[PDB]
Amino acid sequence: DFIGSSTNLIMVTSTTLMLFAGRFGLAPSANRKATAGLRLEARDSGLQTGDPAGFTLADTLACGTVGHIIGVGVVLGLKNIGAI
Amino acid sequence: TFQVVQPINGDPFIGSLETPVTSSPLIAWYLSNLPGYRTAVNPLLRGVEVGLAHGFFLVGPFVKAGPLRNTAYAGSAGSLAAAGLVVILSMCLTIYGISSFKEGEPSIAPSLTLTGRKKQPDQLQTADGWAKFTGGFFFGGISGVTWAYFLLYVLDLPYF
Amino acid sequence: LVDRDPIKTSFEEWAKPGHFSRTIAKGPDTTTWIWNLHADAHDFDSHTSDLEEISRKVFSAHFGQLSIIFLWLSGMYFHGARFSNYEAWLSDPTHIGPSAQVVWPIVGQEILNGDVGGGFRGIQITSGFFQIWRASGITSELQLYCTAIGALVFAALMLFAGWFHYHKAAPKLAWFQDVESMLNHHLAGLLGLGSLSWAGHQVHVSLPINQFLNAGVDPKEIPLPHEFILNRDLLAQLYPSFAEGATPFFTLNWSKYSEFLTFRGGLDPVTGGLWLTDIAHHHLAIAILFLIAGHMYRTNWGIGHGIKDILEAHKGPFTGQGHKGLYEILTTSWHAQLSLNLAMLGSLTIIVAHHMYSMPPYPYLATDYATQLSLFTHHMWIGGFLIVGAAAHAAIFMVRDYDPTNRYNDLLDRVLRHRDAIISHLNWVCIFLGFHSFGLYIHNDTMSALGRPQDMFSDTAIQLQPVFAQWIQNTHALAPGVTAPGETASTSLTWGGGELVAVGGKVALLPIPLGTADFLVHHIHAFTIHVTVLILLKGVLFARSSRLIPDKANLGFRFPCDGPGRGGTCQVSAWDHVFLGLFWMYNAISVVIFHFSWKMQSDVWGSISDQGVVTHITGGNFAQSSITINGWLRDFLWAQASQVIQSYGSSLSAYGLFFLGAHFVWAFSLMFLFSGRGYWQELIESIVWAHNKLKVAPATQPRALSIIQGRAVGVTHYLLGGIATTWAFFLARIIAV
Amino acid sequence: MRDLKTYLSVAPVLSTLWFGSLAGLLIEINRLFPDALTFPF
Amino acid sequence: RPLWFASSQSLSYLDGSLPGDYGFDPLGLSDPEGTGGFIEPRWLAYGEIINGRFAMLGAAGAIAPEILGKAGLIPAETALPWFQTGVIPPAGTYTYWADNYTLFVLEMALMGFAEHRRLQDWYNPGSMGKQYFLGLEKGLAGSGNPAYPGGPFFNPLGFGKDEKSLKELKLKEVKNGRLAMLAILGYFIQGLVTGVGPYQNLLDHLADPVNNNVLTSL
Amino acid sequence: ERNWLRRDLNVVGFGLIGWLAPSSIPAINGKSLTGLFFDSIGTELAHFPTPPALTSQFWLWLVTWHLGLFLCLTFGQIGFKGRTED
Ligand code: CLA
Ligand code: CLA
Ligand code: CLA
Ligand SMILES: CC1=C(/C=C/C(C)=C/C=C\C(C)=C\C=C\C=C(C)\C=C\C=C(C)\C=C\C2=C(C)CCCC2(C)C)C(C)(C)CCC1
Ligand code: SF4
Repeated sequence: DFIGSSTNLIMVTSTTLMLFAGRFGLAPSANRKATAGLRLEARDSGLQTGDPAGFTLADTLACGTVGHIIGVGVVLGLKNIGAI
Repeated sequence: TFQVVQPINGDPFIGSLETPVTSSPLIAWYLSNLPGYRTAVNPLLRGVEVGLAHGFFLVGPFVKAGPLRNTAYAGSAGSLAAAGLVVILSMCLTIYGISSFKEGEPSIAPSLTLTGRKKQPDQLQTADGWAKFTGGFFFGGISGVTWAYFLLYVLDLPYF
Repeated sequence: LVDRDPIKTSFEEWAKPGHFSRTIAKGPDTTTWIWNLHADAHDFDSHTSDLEEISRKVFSAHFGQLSIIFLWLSGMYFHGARFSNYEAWLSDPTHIGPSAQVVWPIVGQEILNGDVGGGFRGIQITSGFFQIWRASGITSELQLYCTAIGALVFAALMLFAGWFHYHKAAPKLAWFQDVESMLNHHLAGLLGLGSLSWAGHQVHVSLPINQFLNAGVDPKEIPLPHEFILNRDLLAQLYPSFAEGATPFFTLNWSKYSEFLTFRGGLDPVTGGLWLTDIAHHHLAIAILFLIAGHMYRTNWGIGHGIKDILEAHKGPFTGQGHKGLYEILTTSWHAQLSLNLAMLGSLTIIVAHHMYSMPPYPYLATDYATQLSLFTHHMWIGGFLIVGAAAHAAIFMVRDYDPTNRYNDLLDRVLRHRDAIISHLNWVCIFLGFHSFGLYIHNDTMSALGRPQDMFSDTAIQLQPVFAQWIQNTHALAPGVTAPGETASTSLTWGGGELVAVGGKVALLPIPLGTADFLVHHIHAFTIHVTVLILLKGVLFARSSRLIPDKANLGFRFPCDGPGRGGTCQVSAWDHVFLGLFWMYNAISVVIFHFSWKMQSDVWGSISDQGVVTHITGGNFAQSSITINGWLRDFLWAQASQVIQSYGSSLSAYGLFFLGAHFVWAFSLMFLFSGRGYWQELIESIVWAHNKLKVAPATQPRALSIIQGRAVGVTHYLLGGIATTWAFFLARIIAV
Repeated sequence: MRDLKTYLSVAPVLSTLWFGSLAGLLIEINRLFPDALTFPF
Repeated sequence: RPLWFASSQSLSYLDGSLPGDYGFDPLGLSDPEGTGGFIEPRWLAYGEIINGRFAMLGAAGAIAPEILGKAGLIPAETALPWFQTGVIPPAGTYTYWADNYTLFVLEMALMGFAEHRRLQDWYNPGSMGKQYFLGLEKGLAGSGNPAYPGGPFFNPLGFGKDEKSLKELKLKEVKNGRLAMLAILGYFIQGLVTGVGPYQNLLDHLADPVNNNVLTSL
Repeated sequence: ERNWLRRDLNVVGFGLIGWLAPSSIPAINGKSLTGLFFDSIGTELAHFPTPPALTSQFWLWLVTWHLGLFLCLTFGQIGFKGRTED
């Protein structure tokens, strides 16, 4: 089945991992800017979000896109060499 | 913040700059030990070294690219052409020395080091010094051409 | 942010010429006023010092440019529908010469309507529009008529937009200085979406129609493009993977689309061009890449980059403060942006010209020699002109907009403090290249004249092999299977694989060998380019001051001299350095196009027989004859000019007439270049005397042309004559053979 | 419009109109009577 | 007041004066900075109101004939879906008392009269009640608010006598208009991908929600 | 003007090790870039002093290896020295 297939698992894992990293301060965000030394500096975006940590709709879209890109790359790379 | 390029000797109003190409310790050491920059030595001896080095080199191109390169007379013709070029260069040096310097005048070389110490000006910038330099250069150039020809065509050394 | 109705629409300013300038609006005391009117027409900076007004003026003129381009495209499409033999050519591309222009019989000029095949009489065109339309799936003239109508409508829309955004709603200065948003939109939307849309068109229209055409089907029996969309069964018959729909795309089962998305490489044997499936895959990948790249710069949502922040962080122990301050210069000066964009566009045009000949992207383009030659030469000339304009506007920026008190930048300051070393090193490099490139040709000429062929630099006596380029050719020829396992054939046939593609008895492409002559000609190219770069960079770097004239910035950007003092100061302005670099650009491009023409006619182009033996046009004489100047004079200029000088009485007589006309125009320019103003002003005084005698002296006093105007007229006529002569020679030579 | 009439009397527009009419007249004259080498009347 | 996807920029100019205002403007299209052209707060509100009214007229119209055909009240030759009633002749055509291109001209002329008068009142308030127009200019004077003209013609029943009731009714109008625009977009894209009328789509979904669904339709 | 490089020779070892460690992974059909370069070096020493031919694979491996090595050395110098100036 597609639902239990490896592609489903890999893509869901990548998307959830990127969304987790964005929300819990392990990646850049509308409220967290990387400096030259790869250190996150606090920022105010002016966007009401209704979330305790400040996580915006724009953060969510960006983190989902990054997760999907990584998942697609991994899935195709594994499919090429016959691993999946 | 650290900066590499600096004005020449710290004076920003003289038309030059100090770069790694000009003021590196290795480069500074290498240039100071060439015969043309030994201001405290007899000009004859520096001229002999310069002539030896320059005459030794000239043999190769004339020998290898000359009109008689593919014949049994390659080496002799090349060496003779190199000797002729050395003679022409000696004539040029003599003419320049006659034109530029006047007998009895003091030297026009600078007498200040980069650190401000006073030094004796170079004697190469006088008529007598340039004449000695030219006579050393001619004798050195002829000797170098002869040595190169001897090594290449009297001893069957495994060259190339 | 816009302004409502800033400038009234009226005809009042039309009746007062020179209204844009205070000096010009006074009136024509002399004839210099008329010339001053046209030279300063588009210099918006001199008109007003307000940046917002200049930006508003600049924005509207681009709409007029787009309208003119759309009108030109509409005309090109209409002439193919009404005055062409496209439908006859579509049934036999190899035996019919394309034609889209016809002439009225008036003074005997109907002789220009020579035969071209397909029962048509007209002028043969070399723009390559037929191949473009064929690759798009266009079959009938109705589609071309519709395209022309649409282009006319778009031209009208562009004109209306140009009027509107200047007279009804003009954007504010803050709108123009939003570079992050402009970059994001131009990357993601203008380029990425355009590439995606073209990929979709190629997938749904070009592939099936071109497959039907390549199969040999009559163009009138091919189904219409919309039938492939409404009837998925037809596409499934052509491509079985279309039966699964878009399900493989969303399940990451992309391998199912391998039928129409390939990575083959090489050329299509039937048509002699690139595979269209490769082009569709290329456009899809490029669209994805540009769509991703358009999300880099920061906007209202906080995520992204700040260009100023990126610039400020790049500094080193050799450069001091680095790129800090470059953001303010490039957001307040129109000239610097224009110079940068002109340089990049010219380089891109030259790259495009080089790339289109070795990887022919259109069907039946490689075997149409005239189209290939024309496209190469056209794009080379365009690139050269744009590159020269880049330096011109860089000098203009240096003269006008440079202000260290408010716009300091460390990188620009450091360049200006050691310009003598740069110029001296470039001078030495130019002298060395000139001695060691052109001198080898003179040595060859002397040795050949003296009767000593064994002392020449040639493939038989003294070889100068370009071993670096041969290594690159070998590396690219063996790439498939080693460093590019996914490729089937090499990127181009010129790398030296050993295969030959022949279409209709002619040679399309084959490996191109390199030898002693290529070494010499490449170093000639390097020498000419280096000299041109010397003249332009000297002109830019010494625009403000020098040891000769310390106050040069006060005299302006375009002034003739500073008098006969200091031994003489003719041609010290930055304008004169562009005037002198135009001549060297012309020289370099002429040499490049001559090299291309001779090499193609000698080693590539030709006819193929049944047994497989190739007979090139000139018989492979480039290797042994091009190593001397006498060879270029005899076997290239003397031999290949017989077509243009014997064209009288045939359909090619227009080229013969243009040959002599361009000769006359070129020679006519030397009067303005070798003479000076004072003679002509003194001569006019005597002519005015006799007009006063007969009461016919004009109230607008005649004046001789200025020093700058004379220089400009001379260079313009010189370039026009030379380029037109070469154009006529090339076309007359290549259409006949 | 007075200003529109003024713009039609400027030198380039007037010269263009005059030369266009002149060229048309000459073209029609050479179309009606082609290949004139002598004045036969 | 309740808020819906509000931001610091959007709340600086959406202070609650307009009816049905929740501070929703992520793109900042109604920012009063440098208003010009058609991007202007007043024009945007007027356009929203007019589009809502027209969509509300259209949303019920595109489905009223279809449901009565399946209810057996109107003849089956008139119970056509909205895309086979003459709007798109390639999809289907119905023969009326005049050819379609002839009806278009009459519709164009009448709508031109009405819309030109509306626009000229927008430009110059109270201008339409001045020049003689068959004696109908007495009631077409407007009220100074372009979106709510009132009067004996546009407010016959005299509803909204009280200002609080008028505000509540304006809010209800805005909500219903937005819902109707959403329904019209649903009409279009449902017709695109299913190829059959929206009422039949609803009946299909009601018959079996799992086999007749987006997962099975796309 | 003296000691312009701010000499720190630890960079040479760190850069060399940080290039030799990842480049030794045999991801190229069971072979590594360093391994391929070393085998090419061994093959071309069998006909000393005759130089490698134009069609030999030695030049490609040489250039590709030294590109990465020089990148590692340059970035190591920049990183070591830049820690104290920023
Ligand atoms: C996108 C390209 C672009 C743009 C927007 C500009 C814009 C500008 N340039 Mg420019 N330039 C460009 C490319 C460009 N350039 C290139 C590529 C070059 C190198 C050749 C130059 C070289 C250049 C110089 C040397 C100068 C400018 C100047 C200027 C400014 C004033 C221009 C003016 O008044 O024109 C006036 C336009 C004309 C006089 C028309 C010229 C007509 C040409 C030369 C002949 C055409 C022959 C024609 C076919 C015959 C038919 C004639 C007909 C009557 C029958 C303006 C800001 C000037 C400036 O800034 O001064 C401070 C200036 O001096 N430019
Ligand atoms: C065909 C005529 C001609 C020739 C030969 C040259 C040659 C040259 N131009 Mg030039 N130029 C010309 C026309 C010509 N130009 C025209 C029409 C213009 C437009 C006004 C210009 C504009 C122009 C500019 C703007 C510049 C030059 C520069 C240069 C020099 C480039 C540097 C160099 O060493 O080149 C190589 C030199 C040669 C090829 C000449 C040597 C010829 C061979 C090798 C014979 C050698 C004989 C040998 C020495 C023995 C002779 C001894 C004797 C007893 C017989 C070069 C000397 C540039 C310059 O000053 O130097 C950087 C420069 O900036 N030119
Ligand atoms: C009505 C205008 C007019 C008249 C009556 C003359 C008359 C004369 N010109 Mg002359 N000229 C004119 C305009 C005119 N010119 C213009 C505009 C120019 C600039 C191109 C010249 C340039 C010129 C030169 C360089 C010379 C003369 C010379 C002469 C004398 C010798 C006869 C002759 O035909 O020379 C030949 C004259 C020409 C070839 C001029 C070209 C004819 C132009 C195109 C006619 C323009 C007419 C004008 C547009 C009127 C508009 C009328 C309208 C407003 C109603 C003669 C007195 C010669 C002389 O004796 O030296 C003093 C001489 O060497 N002219
Ligand atoms: C817990 C919680 C939650 C959660 C949720 C979630 C977690 C969700 C998510 C989800 C999501 C939010 C997702 C997203 C996504 C996104 C995206 C995905 C975008 C985009 C992308 C793209 C556009 C791409 C494309 C492409 C193509 C087409 C081709 C090539 C490849 C690529 C991939 C690049 C909530 C809130 C409810 C509530 C609170 C709590
Ligand atoms: S007038 Fe002419 S010759 Fe005299 S200085 Fe000026 S440019 Fe030179």
